[PDB]
Amino acid sequence: TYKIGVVGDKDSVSPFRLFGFDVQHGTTKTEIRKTIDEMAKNEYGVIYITEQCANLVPETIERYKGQLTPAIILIPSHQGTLGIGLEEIQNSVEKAVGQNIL
Amino acid sequence: VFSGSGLPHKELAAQIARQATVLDSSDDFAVVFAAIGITFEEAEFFMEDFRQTGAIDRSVMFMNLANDPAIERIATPRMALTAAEYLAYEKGMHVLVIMTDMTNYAEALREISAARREVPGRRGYPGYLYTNLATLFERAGRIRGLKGSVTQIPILTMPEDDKTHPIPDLTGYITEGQIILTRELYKSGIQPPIDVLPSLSRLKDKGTGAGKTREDHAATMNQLFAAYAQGKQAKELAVVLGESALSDIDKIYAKFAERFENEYVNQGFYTNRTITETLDLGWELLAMLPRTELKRIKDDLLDKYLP
Amino acid sequence: LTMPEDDKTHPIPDLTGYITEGQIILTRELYKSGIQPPIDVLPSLSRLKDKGTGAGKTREDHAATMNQLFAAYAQGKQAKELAVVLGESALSDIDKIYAKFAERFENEYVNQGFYTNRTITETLDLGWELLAMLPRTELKRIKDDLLDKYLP
Amino acid sequence: GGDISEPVTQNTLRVVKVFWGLDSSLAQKRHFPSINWIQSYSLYSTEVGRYMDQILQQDWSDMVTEGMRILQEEEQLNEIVRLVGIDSLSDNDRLTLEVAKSIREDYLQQNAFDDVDTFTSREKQFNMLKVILTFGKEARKALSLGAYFNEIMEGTVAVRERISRSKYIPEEELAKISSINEEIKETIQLIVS
Amino acid sequence: GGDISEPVTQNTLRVVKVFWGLDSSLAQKRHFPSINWIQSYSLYSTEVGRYMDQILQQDWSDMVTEGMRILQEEEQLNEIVRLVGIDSLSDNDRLTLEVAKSIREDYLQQNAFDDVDTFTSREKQFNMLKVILTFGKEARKALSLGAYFNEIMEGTVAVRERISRSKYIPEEELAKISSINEEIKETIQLIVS
Amino acid sequence: GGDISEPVTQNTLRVVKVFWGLDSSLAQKRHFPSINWIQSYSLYSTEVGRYMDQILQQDWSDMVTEGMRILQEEEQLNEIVRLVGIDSLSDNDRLTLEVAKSIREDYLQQNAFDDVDTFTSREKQFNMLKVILTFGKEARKALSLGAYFNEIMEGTVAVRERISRSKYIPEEELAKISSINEEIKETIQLIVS
Amino acid sequence: NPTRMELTRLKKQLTTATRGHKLLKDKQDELMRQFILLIRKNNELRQAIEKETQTAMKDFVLAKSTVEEAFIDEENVSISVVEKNIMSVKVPLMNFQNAELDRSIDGFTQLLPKLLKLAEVEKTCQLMAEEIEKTRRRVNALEYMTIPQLEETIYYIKMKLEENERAEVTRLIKVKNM
Repeated sequence: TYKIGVVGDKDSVSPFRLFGFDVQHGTTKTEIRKTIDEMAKNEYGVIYITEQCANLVPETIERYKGQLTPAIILIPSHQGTLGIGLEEIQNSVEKAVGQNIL
Repeated sequence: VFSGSGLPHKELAAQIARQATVLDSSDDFAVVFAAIGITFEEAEFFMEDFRQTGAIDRSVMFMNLANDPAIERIATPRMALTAAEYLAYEKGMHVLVIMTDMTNYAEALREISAARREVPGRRGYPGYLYTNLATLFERAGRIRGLKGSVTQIPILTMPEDDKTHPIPDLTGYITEGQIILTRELYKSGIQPPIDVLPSLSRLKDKGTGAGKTREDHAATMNQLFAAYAQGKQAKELAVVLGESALSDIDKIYAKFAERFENEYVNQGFYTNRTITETLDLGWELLAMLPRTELKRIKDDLLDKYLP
Repeated sequence: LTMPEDDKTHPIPDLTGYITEGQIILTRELYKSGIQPPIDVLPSLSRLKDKGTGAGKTREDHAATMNQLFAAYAQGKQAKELAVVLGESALSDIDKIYAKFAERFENEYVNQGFYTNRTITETLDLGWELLAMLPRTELKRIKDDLLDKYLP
Repeated sequence: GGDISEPVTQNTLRVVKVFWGLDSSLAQKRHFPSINWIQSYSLYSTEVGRYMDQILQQDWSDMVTEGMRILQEEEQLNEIVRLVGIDSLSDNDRLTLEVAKSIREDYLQQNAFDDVDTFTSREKQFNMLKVILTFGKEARKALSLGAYFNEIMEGTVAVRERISRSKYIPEEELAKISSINEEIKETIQLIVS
Repeated sequence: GGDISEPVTQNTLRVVKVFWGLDSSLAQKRHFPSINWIQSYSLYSTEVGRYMDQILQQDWSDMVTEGMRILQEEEQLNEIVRLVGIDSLSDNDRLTLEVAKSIREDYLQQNAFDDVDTFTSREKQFNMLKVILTFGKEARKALSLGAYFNEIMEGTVAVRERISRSKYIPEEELAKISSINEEIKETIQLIVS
Repeated sequence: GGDISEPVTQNTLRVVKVFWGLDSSLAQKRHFPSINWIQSYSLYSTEVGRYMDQILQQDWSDMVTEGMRILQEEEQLNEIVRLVGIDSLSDNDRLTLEVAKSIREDYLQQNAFDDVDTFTSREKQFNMLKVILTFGKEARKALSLGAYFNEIMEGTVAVRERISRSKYIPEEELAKISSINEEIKETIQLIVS
Repeated sequence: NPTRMELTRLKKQLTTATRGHKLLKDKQDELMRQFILLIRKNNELRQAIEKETQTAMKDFVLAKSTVEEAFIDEENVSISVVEKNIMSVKVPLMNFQNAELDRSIDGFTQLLPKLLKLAEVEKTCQLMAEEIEKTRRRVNALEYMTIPQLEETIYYIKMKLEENERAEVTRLIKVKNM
């Protein structure tokens, strides 16, 4: 039974620690760098990250995507998503089906 | 014409034989048709169609059947070209020589070669196959100071659809172009099933342009060919990585190439298109393309012909 | 005859097959696996077998079970190959049976030993024990006039 | 060009009873003797097998047949893996490949220039082959008891080395090979935990 | 070779116009005569077509061409079936599947040891091909008229079997076959309801 | 058949040091001269390389080597694109394809029937190649600065195109070709911001 | 290499590759159709939870607004991941084992069960996608590279073989003459 980590705004993702979610922060790509490696190498199961922070480092979601754990999941902020999470799903379709099934 | 077994090259032959003409000339054109080692029924097809359309009235036919002696087979195109050059250089005529099947000719030559204990060359054919073929195909051409000419369209079937086979390969080294028929187009009902991509005519420039054809012959050709290439390669992309891997500009080339085949190439074995009709249809297909991508054609031609 | 280079296209096995009514074929693949006699029934042929079979010569289920065993053995090899190309998971429960069938067909039916003499009764009843692996559903190349009588 | 289709080899194979087919691939892999164990044969195998069974009082013929069966099954597995890859092979077939790899590398390959490996006695051959097949059979049973292939390999690194360096064991200390059978069974069942 | 790339076969097909490809696969499915309708051809088809239309006063060439099209589509559709499943496909295509089935079983298949089936006259052939095709698109407009594919089938259990046994109807009582055509339309009409 | 294993080609390639392998697929793709840059070779390349470096007083042999390296790397990448698709390639490898494409389309291809393109002087050759290579170097160092392939590509339509017509630039007006080097560098810069 | 022995060998590899190409292509087909269903599930599962999570965070901001916030400066949650199979692929299974302030914190608990389901489904969709591409690669590697290699390596050998047969027979005719 391994841990869950969070990355996003402290105005956003702060009440997740009330559960016991390791909830850390960053702005540029280089702090989300390590937060994810910190959590991935510590054998975490799921990592929730706001698209505003995850946009910084698309580097990351794709390295860890083909792996069982952790599960890097794009969540939003107060004002919401950029749309990354839905087109990552959308792009998956157009290359595995060759047609949009939506 | 590089064809294959089961491919309608006999239909195309007859179609060329009766539709072929020189513009602005009256009764100075003739067709010499040579049939090599073909079956009885296949010979009757040609002979009847010739006299049915009246094409016999301007033609000379040398018919050699499959059950005829192999020496009579290898002699047939020589008989034809002799009558052809006679009409051309000594009577001043524009003669079009159509010969089929050249694969049957080569096999006959291979049979004689074996009968004379001769040393078998590549793939069993005579070492002198190239030279022997050259003594035939080089009989075509024009002479300085003489009215008339000998124009040859040899027709052959590529064994196993193999272009590297001695018969198409050596022919290709001798002749100037090649018209290729493919099973992909024939199974799609394209008549005639001509694939313009591997097909070529080396001298085409000497028979095109204003005064011969319209002034837009060269540009539209380059344009149609380049576009049909993209369309074909857009289609081969849609089958591999799906239809979502195609950009919007590649929507169009795909649809272009389809119309190009079903409307432009596919005309039917009994539709005689004049060159002015052909060129006109060419512009119509370019019309479905955005003008800003027609960079082979200059603005002067676009402003005059593009609808 | 011994086919040079184990090549069936060689003049000697090629011309002989033209004159003779079929052929029995021994493969190195079966030999190497301990199957003796290493007879590969799939390229093997007897062009006159339909004359020496049936009631009064053999039992009525001869020609019938022959066809079924031949079919199931081919489906067995296809199944075994499937479990390698795609894997364990792609196998149907009917596929795993066909695989197990061909394995038993080789090691129990074909592999009898060069000193084992089987009466055609013992052979036919053996071929039925092997078909018993398969659900009655699969044996569709036999009549069930015959099937209800001999199926284990 | 190693083309055995030629008359000399062909005429020779019609009268000889033993065919030791050498292969370029093995030779260029330093697999010596470079004997193609799929093309090679001996019409004496059955008779020698009876002799060996009597002399050793062991089921030797079974081991050779099983040894050759595994080597054949590897050949039938390789010809598929060559063009579809390693990915979909079930635990049973990878175990087969690992046993056949052991037969190849730990038993078939033999250095003529080595002092110990240049010659192997009849009783040393039996022990080496016994050990290799024993690992396969005991790891086969483990696989049947819910154990995973990679768990078995992970825990048999030590005992499989003894199998690899079994060929270099001196002729007077053959007990250092028979004991491997005990460790194999001992280590394998500990993996089922 | 058993395969027809052979020289004598190729040289034959050079000077002959007809090729009946006997299929050992079809005979294993009890499909007699086991002539493969995809690999077979006849360059006389068109000319014979004219002769037929002339002497029968019918559009026979059109029916044959359509009959072949159904068989052609069946090969492409069977491909889509084993890959996706029969439940997951269009009613139109599954109608084509049952018409192709009909052409195969009720028309193509033929016993040489049956008094009536061993010969089928030119007139009888027309009538038998008619009812099979007549069922086809009579059924199709039911579909296009808001009816469901399945329902048509239980409605036509009686008449489909009457089509299935057109082959067994004597030459004299030939009208018994053409009277199936009207039964089809009326049946479908009632099924549309 | 284009097969160069034949005696005359092989006997000629034994004594001559330059092999211009003409390709049919290039001919069909309207790629003239249809000289296969992968297969063709010149054993004078090293010596000419020194002659060039001395007469031009520039690192020409280094330029030719790099351009040729890009072309061979292109052929390796095209294999991968054929297998996994172009989308999977890193932005560095995607850049390589575009630089090579420019080498093929803007340099290797040459129309013998264009009054300007039919001949290209030694210094014009140099200026053209320097420009094309400069684009690659400026872009590749831009990627290390965190720039993406798509922005660099879409923000250089004007200047990459300018390279495409450089072949049609008159010999007198050479400056118009070498002036692109500064334009490329400054166009890249505004993309880096 | 143009021996008779390798021709017969390669000929069988062609059949093996042909069947292998088949099976891998039907597998790829069946993988995407299973992927079809799962990806549609993943899509509207995300679209839903994206609105719920965002709205939850916006209500918290209003609660956080009135606080300084020194007040929010101020359970051992964790998942158990057991490995399922969807066809060929390994797939994760995951389950969990002041007034308007806590209205927003009661406002972050609802998300957890649907957030974990999203993680489970989305990761599954990713793992299936990778298996498709791995399978696609091998289909392509076999169809474009391996089979055509075999196909006219064969063609080359058969014609080299017939080239030599015809060469040898021409030799023997001369030897008989001498």
